[PDB]
Amino acid sequence: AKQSMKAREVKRVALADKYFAKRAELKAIISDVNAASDEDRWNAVLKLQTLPRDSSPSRQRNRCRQTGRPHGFLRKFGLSRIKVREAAMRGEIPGLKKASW
Amino acid sequence: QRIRIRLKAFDHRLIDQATAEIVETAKRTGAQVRGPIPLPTRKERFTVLISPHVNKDARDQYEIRTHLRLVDIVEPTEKTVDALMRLDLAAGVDVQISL
Amino acid sequence: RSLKKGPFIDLHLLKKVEKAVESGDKKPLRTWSRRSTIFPNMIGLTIAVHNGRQHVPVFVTDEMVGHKLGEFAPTRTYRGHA
Amino acid sequence: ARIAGINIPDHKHAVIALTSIYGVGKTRSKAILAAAGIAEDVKISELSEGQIDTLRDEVAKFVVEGDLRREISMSIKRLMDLGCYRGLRHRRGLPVRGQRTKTNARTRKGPRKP
Amino acid sequence: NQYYGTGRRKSSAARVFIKPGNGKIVINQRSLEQYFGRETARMVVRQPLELVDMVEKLDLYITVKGGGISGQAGAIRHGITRALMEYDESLRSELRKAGFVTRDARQVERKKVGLRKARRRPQFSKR
Amino acid sequence: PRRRVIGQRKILPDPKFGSELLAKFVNILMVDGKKSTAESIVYSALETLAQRSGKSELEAFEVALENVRPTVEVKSRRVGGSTYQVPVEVRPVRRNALAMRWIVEAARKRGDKSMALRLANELSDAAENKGTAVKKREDVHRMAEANKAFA
RNA sequence: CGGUCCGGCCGGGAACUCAAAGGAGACUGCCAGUGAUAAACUGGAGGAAGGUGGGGAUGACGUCAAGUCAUCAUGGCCCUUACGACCAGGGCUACACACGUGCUACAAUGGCGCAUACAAAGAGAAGCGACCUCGCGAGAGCAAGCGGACCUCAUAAAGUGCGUCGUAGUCCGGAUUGGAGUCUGCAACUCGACUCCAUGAAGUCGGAAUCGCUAGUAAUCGUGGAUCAGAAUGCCACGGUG
Ligand SMILES: [K+]
Ligand SMILES: [K+]
Ligand SMILES: [K+]
Ligand SMILES: [K+]
Ligand SMILES: [K+]
Ligand SMILES: [K+]
Ligand SMILES: [K+]
Ligand SMILES: [K+]
Ligand SMILES: [Mg+2]
Ligand SMILES: [Mg+2]
Ligand SMILES: [Mg+2]
Ligand SMILES: [Mg+2]
Ligand SMILES: [Mg+2]
Ligand SMILES: [Mg+2]
Ligand SMILES: [Mg+2]
Ligand SMILES: [Mg+2]
Ligand SMILES: [Mg+2]
Ligand SMILES: [Mg+2]
Ligand SMILES: [Mg+2]
Ligand SMILES: [Mg+2]
Ligand SMILES: [Mg+2]
Ligand SMILES: [Mg+2]
Ligand SMILES: [Mg+2]
Repeated sequence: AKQSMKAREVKRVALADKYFAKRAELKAIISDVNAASDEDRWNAVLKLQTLPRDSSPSRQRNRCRQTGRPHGFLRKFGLSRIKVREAAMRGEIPGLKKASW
Repeated sequence: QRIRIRLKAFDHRLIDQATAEIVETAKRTGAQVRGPIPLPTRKERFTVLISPHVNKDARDQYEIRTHLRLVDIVEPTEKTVDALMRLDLAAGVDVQISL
Repeated sequence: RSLKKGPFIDLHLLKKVEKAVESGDKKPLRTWSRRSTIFPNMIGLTIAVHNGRQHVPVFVTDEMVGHKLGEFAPTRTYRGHA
Repeated sequence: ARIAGINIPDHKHAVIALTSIYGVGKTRSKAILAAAGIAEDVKISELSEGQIDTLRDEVAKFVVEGDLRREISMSIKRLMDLGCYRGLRHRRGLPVRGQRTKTNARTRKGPRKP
Repeated sequence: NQYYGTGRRKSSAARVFIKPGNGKIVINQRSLEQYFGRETARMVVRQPLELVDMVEKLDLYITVKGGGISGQAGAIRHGITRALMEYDESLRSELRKAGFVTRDARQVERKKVGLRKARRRPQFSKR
Repeated sequence: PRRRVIGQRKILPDPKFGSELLAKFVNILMVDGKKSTAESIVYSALETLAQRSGKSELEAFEVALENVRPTVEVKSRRVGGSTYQVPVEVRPVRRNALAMRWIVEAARKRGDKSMALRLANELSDAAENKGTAVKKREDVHRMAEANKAFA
């Protein structure tokens, strides 16, 4: 199980849309040569570090939604390979039948 | 003007009858109906491991086919638009209208 | 390597080093930040950088400016096989 | 024929023969012959001497032959005495750029001794 | 009138129109020698009009799509065959014996799971 | 091939001449499915034989082909743990195949510049009954008439 | 067919390719011969296809106390100021060696330079990102279009034509290392991918032995996708030559 891993993951998700995709302006914009070429850009580069170590979209492991498995993820369904198979055979994923071409 | 209707579905019989329901209800208000045209179907494939552990060559291959139909209406009287916006089809069809 | 658009150094290390060059050299400055560029500002001070279990002290000469701190604290122990 | 590059390249096309000069590859050789106004399907034969030292001090504009070797080796000595990570790998004989060392480091470690 | 034929090979598709009484072979608004640089493709396209003989007795306007050189050449052959069969209706019997009428149905085989190719198997070793 | 006996597969003639034999030759010379390369090489070598040392341009090939074609072969047959080398007659098509293969493999292991002129020398000396394709034939024979008692 | 700026680009056409729904077609159905008046075998015709047309999915009763308590679920056992929980740094990338599976080579059926042909199948909104300008280049700036048979990824490579190299450890090979950079990312020391300049190991076809493949197959040449901020010689797919 390791429920605590799921807790870590959901905390990272929430805190990450908490800060970023809202305050990306500290790097996406102020780094521009047209924004600064001097102490302003340096002050922004150092300000980007006091935001928590989380809150980056680059720290989500993107686990399964039912069992929380790290590996074998499928972005289309949000499930691991095991769960998409066990649910596809039961007939719950629409339109997903066995392919043979 | 022209009004354009795009129909997407996961099976072809439901979307076939949905396109019917559209194109005769368009002729019911006496309108010219261009189509219906089958656009190419988009089939997305997936390949999964089927053991819980350590069995790399044992796999399953699934696919989802999306069927696409297009219909254009080129002589809309006012009783054609409402006459198309009142129509009841089962849940498998997604319609997108374009003015 | 990194972009020329700004070298990297942490905030806590930056403040610790400025206050240590104002206040005269001191204890081996204990740090964990192996990722920070060595600046001209601390030639002469002794920084004890973490290597996983210990803090290896390094005395910064002028040749070290531009390198990272972690380059001067090896993380793995190994001395022959047999 | 001798150049400022002290070596003596042999009688083949000039763009290839000037690469026997240590520190000059193919791009440098093309730049050399383009600044000298010399085509590069010309041999070291069939060439003037009032065309050879225009090459000689056209190539004198680069860091070349033994003076390059010194520049390289002291850049290695620097690391080897700095005590850095690249220095530890240079001073010992293991790959420096982060390659696998469990297997397949035979170019850096030489033929295998059991 | 136009006499028309459709021909297909591995992944190519060729449509062929033949007109009476002139010598133009034109494919994709190009000569035969401009299009097919390989004389084997040039030979394959002239095959059906060698038993069914001509000097310059019909001109043919061809277009092709898909595939490579051999696929397009074979598609054009098959299309010429079908077109001239619509033209005469009784050149069929000797074209059957030449093998020009059968649509070559060899398609490239799919790659299969666990295999490096359609049939090439990974190197096995006992231990 | 336990049960399913096989027929044959079609082969095109050659654009330039209209031969099946030489079309077999370029399939045996082709490597990696590069047919254009092999056609180029074989035309380049064969004209190089014809007007440098030679006849009407198809005859000059068959005269070198006949003098390397073997007439008898060795095939081995097991006892209970012994295998006799029994000499056997070679069938026509296998004769042409063996000749073409030996010519190609002798031409492959020479020391000259092109492949066309390597092929050229080998075919020229096969016309003169020397080289190493012809001696391949000579010693397959030698071994066949050494085991002449096991017919 | 008309017109044209010579591009299906406009009028226009619904023929053709194609798209995707429906339908037809192959059944030893037909004709000979053999066969136990058999079931079936050889051959022929017609036909796009002939004898299971090609490929796939489909894996009987059971075997190996085979594998997985680390996907999940679960009987019993064990921990409960720690075998639970949070954080920073490190490690999973170590290196005397041995083995398995791959990629690149040892060259002329080739290497390099210039010119020029012919694909299929896919993906895309915190996404794909054109045109133009700057940079030798990786890329940067500006910014259109696209939830897509429309826009982008994206100018396929082997191939063909011309020139050169002329059998060399080479104009083969591109490992290793030095310097200078780009981009993603809080952050590229340990430990990322890519670019430029320079460096140019081994390697000249591989012992005993051993593997795959019966036709669009083997061999070879490129393309795409999932995972994914970035990071394939792996995996899963696609066509070309053959
Ligand atoms: K050089
Ligand atoms: K390593
Ligand atoms: K349990
Ligand atoms: K680590
Ligand atoms: K590999
Ligand atoms: K290997
Ligand atoms: K070289
Ligand atoms: K990625
Ligand atoms: Mg990630
Ligand atoms: Mg690595
Ligand atoms: Mg293939
Ligand atoms: Mg495998
Ligand atoms: Mg029609
Ligand atoms: Mg069955
Ligand atoms: Mg067990
Ligand atoms: Mg076990
Ligand atoms: Mg366990
Ligand atoms: Mg940690
Ligand atoms: Mg590991
Ligand atoms: Mg050699
Ligand atoms: Mg078989
Ligand atoms: Mg290759
Ligand atoms: Mg690929």
